[PDB]
Amino acid sequence: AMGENEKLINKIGPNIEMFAQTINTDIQKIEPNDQFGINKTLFTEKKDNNIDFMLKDNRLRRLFYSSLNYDENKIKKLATILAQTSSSNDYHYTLIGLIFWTGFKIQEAFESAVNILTKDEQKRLIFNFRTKTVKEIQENFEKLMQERNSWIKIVDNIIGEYDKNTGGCKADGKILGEVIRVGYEHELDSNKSMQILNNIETPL
Repeated sequence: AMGENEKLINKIGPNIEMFAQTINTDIQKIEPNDQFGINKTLFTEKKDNNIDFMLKDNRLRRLFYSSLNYDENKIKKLATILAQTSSSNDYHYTLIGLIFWTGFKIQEAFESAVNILTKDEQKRLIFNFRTKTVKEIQENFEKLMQERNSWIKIVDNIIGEYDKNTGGCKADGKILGEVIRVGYEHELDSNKSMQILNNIETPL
């Protein structure tokens, strides 16, 4: 029981320590005055609740940045792409909001798992839990990591469509909104990360 539990925890222990260090670093970073383009001069206030949350809350912005490994070039590029979108019915504002929400909620759920799985809690799992339960928690943490990386890949791919001028989207923000919607809206779903986190939290 104890021997098997230790092996499972060792699959994720080193990674959790590294993530905890990198999350701390990110929290300490000073945000540029222009917020990487995520500001009210490029995104109209009072159009979408999630856009508004991003405009109002530096903590949510920091979560969003960390969801993309604080890759400043990638963040800026996505922000400038999203700022070009348009639509006849303001649907694009909902989609922009969905993108922001998806990033900060996945990162938030991920950070909650890292924060819960302290070295003390890892020790508690090895000593006190059935191996079936430890394996489930360990595999769930890895699933949460994958959700995070699939999100990063969605963003890479959206940027990819813009770079490729898919459907002529470089020259037309309405087409851009539709390309992003058709290509990626179905894939944007932070609820899965929330479910995985719940499955980690419950046994604990």
